[PDB]
Amino acid sequence: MVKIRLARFGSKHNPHYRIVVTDARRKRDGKYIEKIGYYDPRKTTPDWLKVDVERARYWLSVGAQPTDTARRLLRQAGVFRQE
Amino acid sequence: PKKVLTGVVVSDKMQKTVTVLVERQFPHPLYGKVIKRSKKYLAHDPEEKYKLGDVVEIIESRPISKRKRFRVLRLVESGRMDLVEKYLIRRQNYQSLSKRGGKA
Amino acid sequence: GRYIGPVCRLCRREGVKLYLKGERCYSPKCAMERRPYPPGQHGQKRARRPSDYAVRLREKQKLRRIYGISERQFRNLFEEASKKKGVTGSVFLGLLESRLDNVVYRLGFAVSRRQARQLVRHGHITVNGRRVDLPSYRVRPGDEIAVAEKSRNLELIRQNLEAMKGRKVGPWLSLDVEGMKGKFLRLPDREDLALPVNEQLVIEFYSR
Amino acid sequence: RNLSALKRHRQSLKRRLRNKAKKSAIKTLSKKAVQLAQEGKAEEALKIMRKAESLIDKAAKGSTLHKNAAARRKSRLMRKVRQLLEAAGAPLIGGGLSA
RNA sequence: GGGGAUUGAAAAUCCC
RNA sequence: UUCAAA
RNA sequence: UGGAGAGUUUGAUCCUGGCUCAGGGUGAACGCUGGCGGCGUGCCUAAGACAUGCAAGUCGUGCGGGCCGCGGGGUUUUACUCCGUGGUCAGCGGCGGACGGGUGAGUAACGCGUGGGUGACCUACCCGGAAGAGGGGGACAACCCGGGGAAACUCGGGCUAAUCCCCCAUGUGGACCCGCCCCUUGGGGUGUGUCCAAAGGGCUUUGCCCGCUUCCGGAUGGGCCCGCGUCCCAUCAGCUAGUUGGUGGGGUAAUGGCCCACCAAGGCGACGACGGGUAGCCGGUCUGAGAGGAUGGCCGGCCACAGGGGCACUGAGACACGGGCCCCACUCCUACGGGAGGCAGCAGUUAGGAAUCUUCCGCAAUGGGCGCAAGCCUGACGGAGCGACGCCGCUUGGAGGAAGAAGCCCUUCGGGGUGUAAACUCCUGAACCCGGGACGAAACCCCCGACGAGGGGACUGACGGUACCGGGGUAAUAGCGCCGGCCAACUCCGUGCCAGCAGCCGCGGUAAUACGGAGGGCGCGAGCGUUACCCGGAUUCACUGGGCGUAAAGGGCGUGUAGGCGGCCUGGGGCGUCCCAUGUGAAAGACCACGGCUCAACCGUGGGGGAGCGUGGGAUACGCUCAGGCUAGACGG
Ligand SMILES: [K+]
Ligand SMILES: [K+]
Ligand SMILES: [K+]
Ligand SMILES: [K+]
Ligand SMILES: [K+]
Ligand SMILES: [K+]
Ligand SMILES: [K+]
Ligand SMILES: [K+]
Ligand SMILES: [K+]
Ligand SMILES: [Mg+2]
Ligand SMILES: [Mg+2]
Ligand SMILES: [Mg+2]
Ligand SMILES: [Mg+2]
Ligand SMILES: [Mg+2]
Ligand SMILES: [Mg+2]
Ligand SMILES: [Mg+2]
Ligand SMILES: [Mg+2]
Ligand SMILES: [Mg+2]
Ligand SMILES: [Mg+2]
Ligand SMILES: [Mg+2]
Ligand SMILES: [Mg+2]
Ligand SMILES: [Mg+2]
Ligand SMILES: [Mg+2]
Ligand SMILES: [Mg+2]
Ligand SMILES: [Mg+2]
Ligand SMILES: [Mg+2]
Ligand SMILES: [Mg+2]
Ligand SMILES: [Mg+2]
Ligand SMILES: [Mg+2]
Ligand SMILES: [Mg+2]
Ligand SMILES: [Mg+2]
Ligand SMILES: [Mg+2]
Ligand SMILES: [Mg+2]
Ligand SMILES: [Mg+2]
Ligand SMILES: [Mg+2]
Ligand SMILES: [Mg+2]
Ligand SMILES: [Mg+2]
Ligand SMILES: [Mg+2]
Ligand SMILES: [Mg+2]
Ligand SMILES: [Mg+2]
Ligand SMILES: [Mg+2]
Ligand SMILES: [Mg+2]
Ligand SMILES: [Mg+2]
Ligand SMILES: [Mg+2]
Ligand SMILES: [Mg+2]
Ligand SMILES: [Mg+2]
Ligand SMILES: [Mg+2]
Ligand SMILES: [Mg+2]
Ligand SMILES: [Mg+2]
Ligand SMILES: [Mg+2]
Ligand SMILES: [Mg+2]
Ligand SMILES: [Mg+2]
Ligand SMILES: [Mg+2]
Ligand SMILES: [Mg+2]
Ligand SMILES: [Mg+2]
Ligand SMILES: [Mg+2]
Ligand SMILES: [Mg+2]
Ligand SMILES: [Mg+2]
Ligand SMILES: [Mg+2]
Ligand SMILES: [Mg+2]
Ligand SMILES: [Mg+2]
Ligand SMILES: [Mg+2]
Ligand SMILES: [Mg+2]
Ligand SMILES: [Mg+2]
Ligand SMILES: [Mg+2]
Ligand SMILES: [Mg+2]
Ligand SMILES: [Mg+2]
Ligand SMILES: [Mg+2]
Ligand SMILES: [Mg+2]
Ligand SMILES: [Mg+2]
Ligand SMILES: [Mg+2]
Ligand SMILES: [Mg+2]
Ligand SMILES: [Mg+2]
Ligand SMILES: [Mg+2]
Ligand SMILES: [Mg+2]
Ligand SMILES: [Mg+2]
Ligand SMILES: [Mg+2]
Ligand SMILES: [Mg+2]
Ligand SMILES: [Mg+2]
Ligand SMILES: [Mg+2]
Ligand SMILES: [Mg+2]
Ligand SMILES: [Mg+2]
Ligand SMILES: [Mg+2]
Ligand SMILES: [Mg+2]
Ligand SMILES: [Mg+2]
Ligand SMILES: [Mg+2]
Ligand SMILES: [Mg+2]
Ligand SMILES: [Mg+2]
Ligand SMILES: [Mg+2]
Ligand SMILES: [Mg+2]
Ligand SMILES: [Mg+2]
Ligand SMILES: [Mg+2]
Ligand SMILES: [Mg+2]
Ligand SMILES: [Mg+2]
Ligand SMILES: [Mg+2]
Ligand SMILES: [Mg+2]
Ligand SMILES: [Mg+2]
Ligand SMILES: [Mg+2]
Ligand SMILES: [Mg+2]
Ligand SMILES: [Mg+2]
Ligand SMILES: [Mg+2]
Ligand SMILES: [Mg+2]
Ligand SMILES: [Mg+2]
Ligand SMILES: [Mg+2]
Ligand SMILES: [Mg+2]
Ligand SMILES: [Mg+2]
Ligand SMILES: [Mg+2]
Ligand SMILES: [Mg+2]
Ligand SMILES: [Mg+2]
Ligand SMILES: [Mg+2]
Ligand SMILES: [Mg+2]
Ligand SMILES: [Zn+2]
Repeated sequence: MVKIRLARFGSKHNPHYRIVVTDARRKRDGKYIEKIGYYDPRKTTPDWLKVDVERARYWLSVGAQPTDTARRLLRQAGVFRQE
Repeated sequence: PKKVLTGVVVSDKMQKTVTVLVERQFPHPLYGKVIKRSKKYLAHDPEEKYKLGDVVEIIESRPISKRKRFRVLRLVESGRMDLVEKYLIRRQNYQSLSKRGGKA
Repeated sequence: GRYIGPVCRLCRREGVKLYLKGERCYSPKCAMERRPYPPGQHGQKRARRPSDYAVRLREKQKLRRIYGISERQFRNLFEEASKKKGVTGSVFLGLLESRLDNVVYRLGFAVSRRQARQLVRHGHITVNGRRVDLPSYRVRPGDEIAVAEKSRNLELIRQNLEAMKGRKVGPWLSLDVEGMKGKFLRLPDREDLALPVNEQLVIEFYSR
Repeated sequence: RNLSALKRHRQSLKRRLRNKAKKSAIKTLSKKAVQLAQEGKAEEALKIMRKAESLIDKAAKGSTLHKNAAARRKSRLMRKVRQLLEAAGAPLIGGGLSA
């Protein structure tokens, strides 16, 4: 099925992921369907996590199944926060 | 959209099928000059309606056979063998260039 | 490794006195002082009208040798200069003048550039507080270049920073001789500097 | 050596035989029905057609025929039988066809 | 095979 | 005869 | 922000013209040399052959059982036998082995690129919605008992469970045949008739979880078709019989000569068919002022292939690299009857070659398969290792220091060079030592809450004791190529048309700045040169941007086919052309701007940038086309 997971960008010892929508079967860093955010593990910048929540909510609405880590990051950006 | 082409019928020798010569025009990618270029499509005419010399429109269609992927949409201008003539002649010149030749 | 060898000889090959020693180059001894002819066994012989090329080569070799930078690095700066907006000539100079090692020297923390360089390699220098031992580090406008707290007591530091009292300094720079701080106010204008170099020929040398 | 995914092969063989057999039946009865109608025997011709219809659909329950393959067969069958019965037939059993 | 004569040096030519 | 000599 | 030219034909000149050099590039290789780090990158040849290990499995929350162990029962006791539980083994069943990883041999083609069509189609797992799951029956393997083989493995007999197979129901609903409205290629609705459903498991057991079935959608991934684009040779003209088309079938998810049976004679080609040669295509890369030219390694997309040929079966999906069958070649068993195998996966061997790395570490991260979960698998991948192969950063010292040691070189023998260079003085402190010591990792899970939102809690680091930080602290690698002109740099000696140099022009036959050495100098510097190859200079194939009287070049002349090109005025159309919107134009790259590693290389974020093509409007001067006129071209009298 289609997923929401991290694609690896950046460099050696300098990872920078991309929250992307893609077919489960595609190579990790292959062609994704849509970029819906980014994530910097080492938080070397105050802006190390961004997420187009409106868009994230969209793909979830249609089936996108998020990685456990992908889900973690989405939560931080209050994607499931239903307050 | 289903591509629509206009051309001339230069062959009515098949059952429910007509050959349609379609001219195209465009600037040469390097030399500019507008140049012509043609191609023949085998269009579907199930009612054996259109004849030699008609200017019909051709429309992109569900394959009818090998070669046939277009259906005759309608008649634009009936009769006019001048175009057909041109084609026939050009084809006859072929009878020339080879090991012998044909009269000019 | 940036050259490293007989230096008051380059002054002699460029027929112009370059300050690659600071003092000594002020006291009758930069060699240019009575012995201004090229180094070598033919130094005193009459020269021949140099080729438009020669002229352009020696000009670049002058400017380049002034900052003791490598051809590799010198070229990379010039290419960067070209690309950037505005007159390449000045812009180029602006960049050369932004090298931390050069700025250290400009602020007087060191007598020459080769010394200023070493002061950097050995952590005796600070940019906005953080240590920085990269002599090619590009100082931006607003940066504060000071001496490492732990180095402020060094013998050589006092001597140079002392001689800096009363001494004026670059209109694009500002020195607070007190805490041994300095501030890179802005990129120098071509008008600001006065190097014995016609940068115009340098551009031409690379245009070939 | 040894890759226990030989199991997939020994399983395919069973599935193969299972499919093969279901289809053989379908064909045999289809031909049977087309034949009976081709001879004008209306009542039993449908009676047989009706089984064939059923065998085809059930064949599609699983992964034997499946898809629109079933549709095609039922269609081409009800197609021939209704036509061949145009020899006076008159749908007696009126089973399959909805006259 | 030089070593001479000749040559600007050779090829050639004449010498040992 | 070869190469080179203003 | 975008354009440099030079040497060389002559005694000299101008021109024509070729050759050559200065500049960028590279998966490089070779020579001399070689200190540190980061990031990249590394079989370009035999798609030759491959030892060994690893590279796809998971599920006991689908089912039954074998073996080894322990415990508790039914008996007065034993035998026999019942239940529970641990380890393990493979079966049956399911999902995944069609992804991920490799390589291009093949392919000049709907293969790829770009834009479209499908009323001619499919899509497992995932998401939303509607409705369901009532009854019966059955088999095969495990296992047991025989038989055949050296082996690989096989044949027979008997027993048995399921989410295995089948029958009967219910039919939300769907499929098929006819009808009929509606719509328009096979789209949608409707009526009669016929046909078609299911699975059970878990439990913190009357309720929730994981599943099952039939439909309609979504989302994702696709198939097939079409327009245009895509190398060299015409010293390759003609090619074609399933060939081109038709009717009816077959076949497929689906169109189609895809295949078949009949019937027509047709299809293609100078706008290059057919044949031959070469080649995976693209985003992009290098070069260039641009237009172009060249290229397609790494990364991303598509395609093709899996020792060489064929084929299918299974399945949502394959005609399947680590699945199956047959033929061929090869290797290896072999009791010669018959078997086993396929690194273009990681690493490694061998061969070929000028040449290309470790049989490493880890699943900690990201991603993937199966599982409710715990978890298990993952040579994908994250890392480390080797190679100056490339880029970027660093160091081999800094300041003082003689009118200037020695030595070597030169000399007009007075002196001049190397040279502030050294020595020496004084500073700093790569290396190295000691201490501290990361980020990358917070989820899954557990508890509260309601397995939700939301809160709390806990376990995890290969890299690595590495980076970085703080102390202590030593003066501590320099080469390589040039110096006749182009082209920055000159003197002595030695050699003599020798020995040799040489990119081109040319040097050397006793005074050689050109050979070899030395002193000196120029250039660059952990690198410098050489070879090869691409673009440039080269307006040297000229679109931008060339020529043909004598330099290479007007066909020996005519007639004329195709084609190219076409006077003046008006009108219709609006194809070219032009304008406006709009869709498409993946990501990366490139460009600009900020950022993160102390800088940079490298990397992240954001921002324009349009050409091409589709759609929708609009314009009509020019070209085009259709109408009608005109005599100044042409033709006629
Ligand atoms: K669906
Ligand atoms: K047909
Ligand atoms: K290209
Ligand atoms: K929670
Ligand atoms: K001599
Ligand atoms: K010499
Ligand atoms: K060239
Ligand atoms: K001639
Ligand atoms: K008009
Ligand atoms: Mg006809
Ligand atoms: Mg047909
Ligand atoms: Mg500029
Ligand atoms: Mg298996
Ligand atoms: Mg299995
Ligand atoms: Mg039969
Ligand atoms: Mg003479
Ligand atoms: Mg003679
Ligand atoms: Mg000679
Ligand atoms: Mg010459
Ligand atoms: Mg020339
Ligand atoms: Mg001549
Ligand atoms: Mg001459
Ligand atoms: Mg003359
Ligand atoms: Mg070595
Ligand atoms: Mg490395
Ligand atoms: Mg290869
Ligand atoms: Mg493993
Ligand atoms: Mg016991
Ligand atoms: Mg057991
Ligand atoms: Mg098991
Ligand atoms: Mg793949
Ligand atoms: Mg490729
Ligand atoms: Mg070919
Ligand atoms: Mg295509
Ligand atoms: Mg295609
Ligand atoms: Mg094409
Ligand atoms: Mg296409
Ligand atoms: Mg396409
Ligand atoms: Mg397309
Ligand atoms: Mg049942
Ligand atoms: Mg049952
Ligand atoms: Mg049963
Ligand atoms: Mg049996
Ligand atoms: Mg039984
Ligand atoms: Mg079942
Ligand atoms: Mg109903
Ligand atoms: Mg209709
Ligand atoms: Mg039923
Ligand atoms: Mg043909
Ligand atoms: Mg058909
Ligand atoms: Mg069909
Ligand atoms: Mg065919
Ligand atoms: Mg053909
Ligand atoms: Mg054509
Ligand atoms: Mg042929
Ligand atoms: Mg061809
Ligand atoms: Mg090839
Ligand atoms: Mg290939
Ligand atoms: Mg050009
Ligand atoms: Mg190309
Ligand atoms: Mg690629
Ligand atoms: Mg093959
Ligand atoms: Mg294949
Ligand atoms: Mg094969
Ligand atoms: Mg092989
Ligand atoms: Mg094979
Ligand atoms: Mg499946
Ligand atoms: Mg199947
Ligand atoms: Mg395949
Ligand atoms: Mg296969
Ligand atoms: Mg395949
Ligand atoms: Mg595989
Ligand atoms: Mg393999
Ligand atoms: Mg070898
Ligand atoms: Mg490696
Ligand atoms: Mg892992
Ligand atoms: Mg994981
Ligand atoms: Mg549990
Ligand atoms: Mg394993
Ligand atoms: Mg890796
Ligand atoms: Mg190498
Ligand atoms: Mg010194
Ligand atoms: Mg000390
Ligand atoms: Mg951590
Ligand atoms: Mg875990
Ligand atoms: Mg609770
Ligand atoms: Mg320390
Ligand atoms: Mg320290
Ligand atoms: Mg000390
Ligand atoms: Mg010179
Ligand atoms: Mg001499
Ligand atoms: Mg020379
Ligand atoms: Mg370096
Ligand atoms: Mg140039
Ligand atoms: Mg050119
Ligand atoms: Mg040429
Ligand atoms: Mg031209
Ligand atoms: Mg010319
Ligand atoms: Mg002549
Ligand atoms: Mg001539
Ligand atoms: Mg003539
Ligand atoms: Mg005109
Ligand atoms: Mg015309
Ligand atoms: Mg008009
Ligand atoms: Mg138009
Ligand atoms: Mg556009
Ligand atoms: Mg893009
Ligand atoms: Mg920065
Ligand atoms: Mg960007
Ligand atoms: Mg108009
Ligand atoms: Mg025009
Ligand atoms: Zn000096």
